[PDB]
Amino acid sequence: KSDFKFSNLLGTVYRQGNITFSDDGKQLLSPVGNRVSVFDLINNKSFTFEYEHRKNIAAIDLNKQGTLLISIDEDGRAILVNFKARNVLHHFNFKEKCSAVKFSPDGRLFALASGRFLQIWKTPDVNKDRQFAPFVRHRVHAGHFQDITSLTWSQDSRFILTTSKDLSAKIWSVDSEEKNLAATTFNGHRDYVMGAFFSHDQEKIYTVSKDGAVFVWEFTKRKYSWRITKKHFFYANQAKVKCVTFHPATRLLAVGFTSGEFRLYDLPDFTLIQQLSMGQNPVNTVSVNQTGEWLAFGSSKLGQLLVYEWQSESYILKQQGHFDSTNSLAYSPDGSRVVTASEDGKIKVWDITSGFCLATFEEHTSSVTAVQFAKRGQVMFSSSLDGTVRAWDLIRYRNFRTFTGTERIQFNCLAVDPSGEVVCAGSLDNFDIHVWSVQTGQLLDALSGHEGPVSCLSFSQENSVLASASWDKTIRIWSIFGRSQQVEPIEVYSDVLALSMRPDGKEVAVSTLKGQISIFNIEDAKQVGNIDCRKDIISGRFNQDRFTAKNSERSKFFTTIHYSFDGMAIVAGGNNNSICLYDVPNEVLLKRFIVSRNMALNGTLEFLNMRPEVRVTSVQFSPTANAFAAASTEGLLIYSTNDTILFDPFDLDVDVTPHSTVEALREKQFLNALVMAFRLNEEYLINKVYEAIPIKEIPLVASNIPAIYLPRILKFIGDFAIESQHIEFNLIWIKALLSASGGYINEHKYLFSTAMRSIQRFIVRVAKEVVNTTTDNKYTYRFLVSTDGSM
Amino acid sequence: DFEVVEEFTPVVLATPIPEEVQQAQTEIKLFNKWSFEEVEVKDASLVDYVQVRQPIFVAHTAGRYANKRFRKAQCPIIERLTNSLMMNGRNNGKKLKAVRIIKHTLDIINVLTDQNPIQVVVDAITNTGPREDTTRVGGGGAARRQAVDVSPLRRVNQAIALLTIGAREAAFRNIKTIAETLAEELINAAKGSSTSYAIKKKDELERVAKSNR
Amino acid sequence: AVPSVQTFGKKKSATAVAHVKAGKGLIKVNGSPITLVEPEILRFKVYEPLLLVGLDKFSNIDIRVRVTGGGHVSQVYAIRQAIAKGLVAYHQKYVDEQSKNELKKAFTSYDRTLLIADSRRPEPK
Amino acid sequence: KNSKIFSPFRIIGNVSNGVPFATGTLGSTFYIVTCVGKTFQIYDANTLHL
Amino acid sequence: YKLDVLSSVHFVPKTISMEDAQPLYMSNASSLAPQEI
Amino acid sequence: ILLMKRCRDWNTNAKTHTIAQRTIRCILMHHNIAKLSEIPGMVKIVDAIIPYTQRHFTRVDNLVEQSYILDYALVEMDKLF
Amino acid sequence: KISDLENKVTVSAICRRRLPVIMHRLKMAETIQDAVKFIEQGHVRVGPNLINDPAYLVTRNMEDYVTWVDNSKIKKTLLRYRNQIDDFDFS
Amino acid sequence: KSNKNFELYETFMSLLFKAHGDVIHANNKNQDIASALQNWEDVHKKEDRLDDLVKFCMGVAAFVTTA
Amino acid sequence: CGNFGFIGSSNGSITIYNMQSGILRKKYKLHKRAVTGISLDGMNRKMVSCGLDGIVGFYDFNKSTLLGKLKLDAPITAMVYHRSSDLFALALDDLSIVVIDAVTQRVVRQLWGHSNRITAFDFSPEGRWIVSASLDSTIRTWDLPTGGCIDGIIVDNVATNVKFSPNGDLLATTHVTGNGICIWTNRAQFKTVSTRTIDELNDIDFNTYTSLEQIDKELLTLSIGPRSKMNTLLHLD
Amino acid sequence: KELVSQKNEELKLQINRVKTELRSALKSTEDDLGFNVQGLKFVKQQWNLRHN
Repeated sequence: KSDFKFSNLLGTVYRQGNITFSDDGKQLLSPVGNRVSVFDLINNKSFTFEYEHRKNIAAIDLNKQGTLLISIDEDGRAILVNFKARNVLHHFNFKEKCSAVKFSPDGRLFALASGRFLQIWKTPDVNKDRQFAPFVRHRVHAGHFQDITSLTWSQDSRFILTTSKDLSAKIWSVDSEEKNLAATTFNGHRDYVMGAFFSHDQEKIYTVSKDGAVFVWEFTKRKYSWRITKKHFFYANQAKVKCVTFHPATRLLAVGFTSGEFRLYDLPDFTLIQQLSMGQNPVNTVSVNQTGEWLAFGSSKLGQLLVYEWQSESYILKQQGHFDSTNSLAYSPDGSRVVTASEDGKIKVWDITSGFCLATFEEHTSSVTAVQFAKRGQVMFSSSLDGTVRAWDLIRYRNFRTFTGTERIQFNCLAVDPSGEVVCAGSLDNFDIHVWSVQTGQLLDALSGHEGPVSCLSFSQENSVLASASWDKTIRIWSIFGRSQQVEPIEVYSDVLALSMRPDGKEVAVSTLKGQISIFNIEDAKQVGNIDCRKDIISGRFNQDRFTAKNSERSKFFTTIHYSFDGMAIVAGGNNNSICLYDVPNEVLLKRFIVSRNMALNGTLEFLNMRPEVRVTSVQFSPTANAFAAASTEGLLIYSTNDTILFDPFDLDVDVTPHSTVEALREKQFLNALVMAFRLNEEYLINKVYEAIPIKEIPLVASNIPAIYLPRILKFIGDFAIESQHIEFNLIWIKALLSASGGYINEHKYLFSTAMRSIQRFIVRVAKEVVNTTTDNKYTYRFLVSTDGSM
Repeated sequence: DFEVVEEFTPVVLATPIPEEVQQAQTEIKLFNKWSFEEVEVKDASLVDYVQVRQPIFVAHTAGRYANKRFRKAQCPIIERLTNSLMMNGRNNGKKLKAVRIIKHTLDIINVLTDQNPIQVVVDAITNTGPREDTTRVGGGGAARRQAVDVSPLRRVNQAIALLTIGAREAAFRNIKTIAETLAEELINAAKGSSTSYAIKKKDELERVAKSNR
Repeated sequence: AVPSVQTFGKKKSATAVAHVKAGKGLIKVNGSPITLVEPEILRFKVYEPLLLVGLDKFSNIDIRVRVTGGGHVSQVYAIRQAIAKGLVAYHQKYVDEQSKNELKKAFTSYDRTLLIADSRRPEPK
Repeated sequence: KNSKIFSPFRIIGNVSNGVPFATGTLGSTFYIVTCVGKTFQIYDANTLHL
Repeated sequence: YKLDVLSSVHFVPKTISMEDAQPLYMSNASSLAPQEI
Repeated sequence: ILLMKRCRDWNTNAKTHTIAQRTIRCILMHHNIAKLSEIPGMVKIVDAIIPYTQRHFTRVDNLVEQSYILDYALVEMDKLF
Repeated sequence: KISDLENKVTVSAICRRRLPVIMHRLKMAETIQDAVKFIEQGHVRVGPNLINDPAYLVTRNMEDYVTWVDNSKIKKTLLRYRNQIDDFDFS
Repeated sequence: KSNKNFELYETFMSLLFKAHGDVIHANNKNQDIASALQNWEDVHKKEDRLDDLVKFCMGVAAFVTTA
Repeated sequence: CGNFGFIGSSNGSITIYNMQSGILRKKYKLHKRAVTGISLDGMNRKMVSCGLDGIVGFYDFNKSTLLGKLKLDAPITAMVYHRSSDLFALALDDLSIVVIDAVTQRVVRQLWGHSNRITAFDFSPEGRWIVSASLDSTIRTWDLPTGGCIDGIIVDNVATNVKFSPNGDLLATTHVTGNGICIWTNRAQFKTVSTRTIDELNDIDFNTYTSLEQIDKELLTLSIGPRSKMNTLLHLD
Repeated sequence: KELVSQKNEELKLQINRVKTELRSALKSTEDDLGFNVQGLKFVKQQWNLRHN
């Protein structure tokens, strides 16, 4: 139930390193921060690998069979991963600095730029089992004078071109038996040579320099060896060559300069095919497809990534993260998209089924604080430190109100009632709670009441009470509607951060500064319980310390809380690198996740023998997806769950077996087979019996279903119907279900809430779109036949 | 069979605590005499407006029970009884006097008619509180009555006010005092005798409501 | 050198300082034992801090409580507050934290005015 | 006999059995090589990692 | 930048062209308010 | 084009709206399309016609979507007895 | 002040927002020579979070909440000398 | 006809119409394109059963959630 | 949660001590002979005692009552608990393995097969397999969903104890001889393996089910694949 | 919640009649609206195809 794996990573779409395509162009994998990510570019999706280096990552590749990746960090901690099942495989340590790695095209061997030398290793296998010492060093080469800046492989596995910062570009053979063929050293460029590539027919060797020279070495006469037959120049004014690649099978040379520009050429005649520019900050790495069509770029300063189809000059993805900022997030109450709000001062609207920033919102000057949706998730709000809060819609994607105080005061948090009328916000240095009407963008009232600065707000969802909470150790229940403005204070022991409210509107959870969580009833004012949470978070020993690693109350509190939509689990994170999640009725930790292991981040580990610092600033549960998002210093973190490999059944006994379910299905007792599979609660059995129930008895089974499996059935039908294909079968199942048992869920409204969100965002995301498309087709037919125009 | 042992030494503190107190530490009885267990409200529609689910030790739980609309329906019924009983011109803020006379009152309703005194006071409240009522409808100046109903909070409030002011009227200046006259009036209202001032006023109010309904 | 701990409690103007230390059971108010509290009808109001949890959590300690200021019933509320939060502080920092927040859950389940006081004054309507 | 789920990987916590371990030089790092029951291990002689 | 790095808790880092930051790919003035049109 | 100006005036309501939609229907199904395109200046008013009738289309679509609660009440009243 | 920011905002004012001299003007220490020792040992928070670098500029809206943490030796000995050590909330 | 990739065939047909359906409207009522898209709509007009289904289901879902 | 130690004696007295001071906290006394298996949920809400008179006690432990007392018909050597799926497995002395769940208290899986005393349990971390090593020198891997074996490794030495990794890739088995602890690597998380009973429908065999392309002809489908392809195709101008 | 629990064959026949005629009327006026908006968008798009 708390089997939260680390699935996706929205935000920071590329940080540092070299983007690489797969063996085909389907999977683009990128070196984000510590981990890596993989974007599936046809079945358009994304995931992020579960492993983690000990430092920042520096070079990635996967071999040409597509079945084995190796990533390698900034110092020599090689991670080797069996790619096709996402299991970490081997944990090697190369002894010194790595610059670039490259698999040979056959897959037997790989080559590594170890500073001034060059390493040549043969890979282990993936069909046989886990070895112990699987790396066999084939050969080292030590012919240079300075560090290697790149490698390229030949088409066959015979020759590599090592281009270095010393001005030689050297050709080196892979085996010593034919070493007398070509061990030569092409000099000649003015300053640093940053690339060297074979052609298709491997009789021509191009070498590209820093200043913008392209040299074409050829084996012609004046025994007779390796003259330079053609010289080309790029003629950028003060933009040196920053990255290069050369796909030989279509003769395409992509060169990105150090001023955000890239050009790309058909090389043997050297004609400029296409030239454009990305920004005012240098493109750091390039890559091509195996087949020349797709062509991806990664700029490292802002951290943005392009892909390019240059036959028809159009893109497929164009994303851009941030530079070390993610200050809040919010889901939509139909859980299909997620707003993040970034401390650089800009809003991004990702969608969780894709992994793409489908919208930026660049409006704010100063930093942003928090975001909050309202009214089923097509109106959102955003509060800044600039001095204003502002509305946005997610239909037109535009502002329509900019609420401000008349005083130029920043804000810290905000909230909005479900009946989308009033908007409250909470500041830092005027101690008040402002409310604006969202119908007419005016200040309704300066709703005062506290003695100090407020820190966290929430409106309810059933009575729409306000629950403010402030650093005078006080939370404050407000009722602002209907002639009253009723105030009721509740007084906690220590200082107070981080309020959240249960979605049934009956109680409110609040963190403290004395490492605790409390829950308060709000029609009463008594407590229910306090979860003590100051012994189970491990902050990191800073590199700027005299004290110890545990006793120092650095982040022994919880800066952000959220409830879950069933009402029991509470997820909580603070300025330390520990995400906890609890339940309320038993006051125990379900689980604790460390968020990261970057020793580049200062307070990360416990025993390290200014800086970027690990931090988690906003955590929320999904309204349907059974995932939770954290907003770390890295980016958005998505821990997802599943009905998969965990075998957590529901009152089975001796006779219910999957064999028994499938024989009851073939003996056609369909309701007994369905409850026999839902008692078992296993993924393939549920899916098999659900598909294999035919159509003429869906009323029978949906009427004689029990009254205790219904939220599980609704949740499964929704979370299978989103990414299913049988949309008329899903719609028949839902029609039968909430026609046969419609009143019962209406009298038991609350425990169906995390299912009825799902099958409603199943409808308004794919089914209504398909239905208005066939609506438009019917109307265009009816027009094109009913009218008559013969010019 | 089943057994759970938690304490092992005979716990006796260095100060001698009375045996009735360390007997009450097992289960909280009211005034260390009366269990809030086995008290049920024999009527419906006044549960969760009387409150006999919290065993207190003495009717002086001085929490804030009036700064909301309906949150004076959760402090317990005998604390509302002694607080409604405390008020007249001769006494305001004499709450320890009010507590000691409610102590004598429930003690002597035990010594007369032992059901248990909180059971007696709870079904006394249920039988006392009226069920239909009249209001002055406007009509421009005509003194026409009209029949309405009463919410359970109004029933409980008017029940404790009728019991208290009936004991006031029954020991204003005659032989007995407020303690034993609250005892006798409350056992009459608990039995349903129609001799107490409370059921006299309930029957009068329901009679005029029935008449000009 | 004994393990001592000191807590404060206050209703309207009365003040109660409580010294909980490892003893043998005795519980004192101005020297006089806890059986003799002055107003004689709120003696159970001062008992119920040491009656919600059982006397076996008081077998190992002894409590001396000085009380000045305030009226009668404000003094006895101050003593019950000092007794309760002194017991939970002694169990916070000298025996197990599970026993500490078990006591704290029991007190905040009875009523949280046994631990902290609503010490913020009125509403200007 | 032969398994189908679990392949045997490494006997750990065992450094010898009683067989005389041998030694040798891989250039710089002297390696000792020990016998444990059914398999053999190889240790370095500078750090005594394996 | 230099002011909030001095006065903040956490650190703060800072021809033919294109742009990676946009409101939407799909709508593109086919989503306008009818009152404004 | 005068009647089309009147239709564009009538279109931006919810009471005077179905009249405008059936007027533009009768014109559109009883005239020539190249005639309606090369009438001078008759795109500067149909570009104001189309978003209002799109908004009304989604509104009547949402209302006919909401009309299925009578179907739900019928299947529940059938399930009652 | 609008145009006379040319003359007053100098080193003696832009260093007056520093956490040692704000500490010394708040009389939380004897002098800067041990105020830097305290805030380098990591005893002093501002707002909710602890601050360790002794070059921090406490802003205008945070000067009110630059106070010692709970569970620290100096807070313990301050409350001991005042003899008000309410040991329920950790110190 | 076969009910497979229904959204893709609908968007192919709408792509056809808004790409160069102007010639279809122009020499409309020719026998060839008339009978061609006539049997196309004789197959297509069965495909409002899911229209009726979603207009049921979204309304009943909103009703049993809210009220 | 680490604040409670549980001790099961040779006279039925199970004592529950607090941990970080060592004082006794509570003492349950249900059995009349010795106690062999004690465990407790993650929620601190259901604890299980399992004594070799043959009886299993389900207690609440947040109150102090019991709320279940199942009897069985064999003595019990050992117990193990899978906390993530509220299940727990019992050795018996008619050589069966009985796994039962700590909510509904049924006898949910009865696993025969072994021929001598079993001496090692472990639940795999996903709760799909148990591994049992037994004094006929065998190691059998039971899949409790099908309630059947998968393989039996006949190891030459008798395997004393069998544990898993927290992330289910390693078996740590110690045998009766050999000083070291043998380590086994599974091929579990690399590929799905069959579910076929051994001695001496392929979808439910290999524990996966692909979705068929359509149910029948009159049931519509969508594009088998992505969903933004339709929007890109309708708006790509 | 009372309209379900009522027992009246006349009332449920009346509900069926009201339902089918109301949905016929609303689908008719939606037919008018959709046919108009698609014809008008064709008119505009072919004008722009002429001389955008």
